[PDB]
Amino acid sequence: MYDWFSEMRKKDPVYYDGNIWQVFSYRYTKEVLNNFSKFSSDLTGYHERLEDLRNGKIRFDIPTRYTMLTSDPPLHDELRSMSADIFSPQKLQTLETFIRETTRSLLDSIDPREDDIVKKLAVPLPIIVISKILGLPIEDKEKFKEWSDLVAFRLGKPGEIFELGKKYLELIGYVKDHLNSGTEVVSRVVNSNLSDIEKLGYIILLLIAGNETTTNLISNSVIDFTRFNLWQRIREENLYLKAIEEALRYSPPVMRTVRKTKERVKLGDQTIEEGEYVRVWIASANRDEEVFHDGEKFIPDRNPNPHLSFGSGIHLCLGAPLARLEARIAIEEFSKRFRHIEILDTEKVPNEVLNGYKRLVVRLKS
Ligand code: HEM
Repeated sequence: MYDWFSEMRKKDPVYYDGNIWQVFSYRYTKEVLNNFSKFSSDLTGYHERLEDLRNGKIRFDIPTRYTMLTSDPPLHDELRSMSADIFSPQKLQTLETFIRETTRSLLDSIDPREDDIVKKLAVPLPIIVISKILGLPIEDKEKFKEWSDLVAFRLGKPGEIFELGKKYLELIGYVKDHLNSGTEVVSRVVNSNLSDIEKLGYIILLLIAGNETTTNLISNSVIDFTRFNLWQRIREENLYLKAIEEALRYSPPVMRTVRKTKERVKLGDQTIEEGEYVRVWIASANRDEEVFHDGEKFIPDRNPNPHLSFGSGIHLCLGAPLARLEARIAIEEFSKRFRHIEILDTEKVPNEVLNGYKRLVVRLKS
């Protein structure tokens, strides 16, 4: 739908279609994403229940409604600072050796004759790495796989309530059982003024926030380098870092994100009222020609590359450096093992927000 995007960016960068507002240009989406005083992330009524939550008035509730993701400062900033260092420079750099062997190990499990990279590499890598970060038994890998579907970017769909209940029951249970059998991060959360529901939420967020998204990054990366025949150039010129940033821009794992108007506001020429939902098209902004020259083309050594795939502002993705660090090592290690890659079959994930693949069958030449 990138062609429509380009038409909207030129005619109605800030457009209203009846029920919701939609922003298509880099300029305005960055604005919406950065300006929290006017465009809020309090979509689950977290701020309205913070007292009854920290007072005990509220006993049970879906924990995912109360995380740094659905909050505005100061609350947002209080929550984020508890773990804002676990995904740091020196910090993650120490997970490097672990990430390499892990992918190296996963690579060993592939059958070049024919195989699915999504299932054998793209799916497991992030899960195994986050389990290690959180201190959870890598043996419950499969469980984490199914709960990953609960990620916040995914909207509803008919007759799915029973399955979700089953997932939530087990998810919440699993997390309760391991609250004191965790790392420094979980410890910090467990020993905060936060409520029980909030602590559960926190852990679940850190747990499933980057599984499906990072998996999509790796898959999209393989598809793009392959279809544009960039593998040799990338190994030869060593463009992994930049090439991954271009993949993030061209094939964004999260196509859009939402905000709610905290009050009346004027975005560009439009005056969005108070309480209206504003859809921010990340995929569109990323092809903005004013900002990105030759944006429709995949330029592997683009630089700089100020894309908005990890968002912008105070909510800029907490695990971005991890995500980057993970994709880069997988791609490096992948490009070293197989000599040529043949794309045999593909099944795209059927979601409007999450952009990625369900299956990716390839024949590799060692
Ligand atoms: C390529 C992979 C990923 C992409 C494209 C992605 C994208 C995003 C985007 C678009 C946001 C901003 C949401 C908004 O502003 O409304 C976000 C938030 C967040 N992401 Fe990621 N993400 C990825 C991987 C990860 C990883 C590996 C983790 C690690 C646990 C993670 C943890 C989070 C958290 C905790 C937030 C909330 C930050 C806050 O509200 O302060 N993400 N992500």
